Amino acid sequence: SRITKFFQEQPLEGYTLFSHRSAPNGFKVAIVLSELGFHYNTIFLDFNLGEHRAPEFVSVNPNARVPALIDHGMDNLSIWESGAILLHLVNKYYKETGNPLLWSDDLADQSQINAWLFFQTSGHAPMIGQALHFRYFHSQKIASAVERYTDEVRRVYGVVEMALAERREALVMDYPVWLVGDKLTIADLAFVPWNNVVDRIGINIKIEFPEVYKWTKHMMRRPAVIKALRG
Amino acid sequence: ITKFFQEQPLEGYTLFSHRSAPNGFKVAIVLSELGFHYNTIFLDFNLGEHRAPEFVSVNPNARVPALIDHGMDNLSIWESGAILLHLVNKYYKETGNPLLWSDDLADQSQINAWLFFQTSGHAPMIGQALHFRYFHSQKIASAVERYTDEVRRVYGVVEMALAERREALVMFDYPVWLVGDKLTIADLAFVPWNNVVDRIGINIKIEFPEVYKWTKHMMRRPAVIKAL
Ligand SMILES: N[C@@H](CCC(=O)N[C@@H](CSCc1ccc([N+](=O)[O-])cc1)C(=O)NCC(=O)O)C(=O)O
Ligand SMILES: N[C@@H](CCC(=O)N[C@@H](CSCc1ccc([N+](=O)[O-])cc1)C(=O)NCC(=O)O)C(=O)O
Repeated sequence: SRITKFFQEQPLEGYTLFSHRSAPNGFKVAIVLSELGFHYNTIFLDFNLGEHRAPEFVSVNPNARVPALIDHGMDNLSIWESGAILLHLVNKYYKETGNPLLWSDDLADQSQINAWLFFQTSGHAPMIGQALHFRYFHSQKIASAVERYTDEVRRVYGVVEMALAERREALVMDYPVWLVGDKLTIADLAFVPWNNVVDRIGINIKIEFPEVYKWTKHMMRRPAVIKALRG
Repeated sequence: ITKFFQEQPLEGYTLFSHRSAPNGFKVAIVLSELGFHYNTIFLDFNLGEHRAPEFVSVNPNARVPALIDHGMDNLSIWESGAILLHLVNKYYKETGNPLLWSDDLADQSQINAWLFFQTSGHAPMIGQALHFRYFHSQKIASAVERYTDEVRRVYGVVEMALAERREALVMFDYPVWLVGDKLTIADLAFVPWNNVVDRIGINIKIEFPEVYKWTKHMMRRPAVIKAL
């Protein structure tokens, strides 16, 4: 019913973010939302109560997962999939102000930003999730599965590390380094919520990925980021 | 390979893929539908070409597909999702026609939603399902069930979306699409993977009728046939 009444009286403006206090993809969206100055409220869904199975929610997000965002100012447009939401945001912020904050107005740069973005949503997140699953939630213990995904997650972090190290190397010919166009974009941010959980599968970023550590730290010091991870 | 790079083309595209990568063919399909002239370089994992230095420069993730937009000073683009967004975007900027795309930000977010859904929730699960059924060191039914079920849940979502679309259309043999009653990279991104799920015991024809029709319409497209 909680979800019901809300869809009975939705704000004519602003944004509503459906998330979960455990969903990194949710906090990922909160961060961007916060960095762009977008005012919004969060509705943490109780999966225990099966609220994510509520008809009103499946309408918003047919995949019945989080995050899902509602752009009220746009006739209550519903955007699901964190990657889709990030793009909708940087695009909307750009057409409105003329400044491609956390984005780019150059086609080539966007292709670069998207690459890291899809890589994060397609190869980073799913893997951390499969690792966590066998390590902690499977119906039985399967060391080989845990090792498969743990390795993979290490492999993907190696690509990011190597990339960051490469960017640093280039500028030499603890200064902050970024994935695309020497500027903070949604590319860098997408990884932040996750970097904070991989410890749970035995990965020690600070130690095994020095570049990723500095990187995450620079981002962890931004007001908007802190605000999001607290809300 | 090494040669190719020092003797790279001035215009067009070069698609690095693999005979078994649905991801790669997804790009070829879009490349074709958009009329972009391109050549494909199939990497044999045997010789470990995808591990080679020059390729990693194109794709740090050392995976296929990767794409070189020669007209843009050999711009390197990796991750099938990003490559698709790059193509529709470039096509639109050049002709002022959102083919397989859209000029409405609302429609774009929906297309992007289905696109991310396909690349982050469809392909990864199919791939895991394949691994545990055919290539894992040990045979484990629980792992296989985990992924086959999830893939079946994903299709259900799509099947439902399409069914709701057919529902509306009827107010009756016509094609139905995910977004804007028009074919887009959102519909196309599932095509190659659709033709692969049978390898994990899923019969689309019987289990997902609307997905069967939908797939059929795309499979009958000439641009699609060629690419494949
Ligand atoms: N591709 C979608 C994936 C969304 C997704 O995986 N959502 C998960 C939460 S993030 C996965 C996750 C949850 C918790 C942790 N953790 O460390 O505690 C890590 C990852 C969910 O809704 N789960 C509810 C359910 O199905 O029951 C996107 O990026 O938006
Ligand atoms: N998120 C990336 C994922 C790319 C990816 O997974 N690439 C795979 C090939 S498609 C994976 C695949 C192969 C075969 C089937 N099949 O059904 O036969 C399905 C999927 C690769 O390069 N693999 C190198 C390797 O083998 O190490 C993207 O969307 O582009």
